[PDB]
Amino acid sequence: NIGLMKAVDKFEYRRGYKFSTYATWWIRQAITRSIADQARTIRIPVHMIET
DNA sequence: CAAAGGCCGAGGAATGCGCCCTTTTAGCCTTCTTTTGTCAATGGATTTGTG
Repeated sequence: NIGLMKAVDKFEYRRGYKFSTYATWWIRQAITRSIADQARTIRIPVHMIET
């Protein structure tokens, strides 16, 4: 929901794409950073988790 | 006039999961100035030598 608020703040309909097609990016990024930041007890940085 | 079936939705495992790029932040790594511990001199005030 936080990520979706962020995407809603950035949506421009001048292009004509669906809102889903844009906001899905910010939503999935928000959720992924959330899991990578606050899911392990010992916090691994995000790039190391990608590795 | 009902039945089969095509459709949609409400609910779950999981073989499920970002990338490329800019920008700050930590920390290690060298270089230098200063406080500190050390070696040698160099007299100088008790300790002993003397009769």
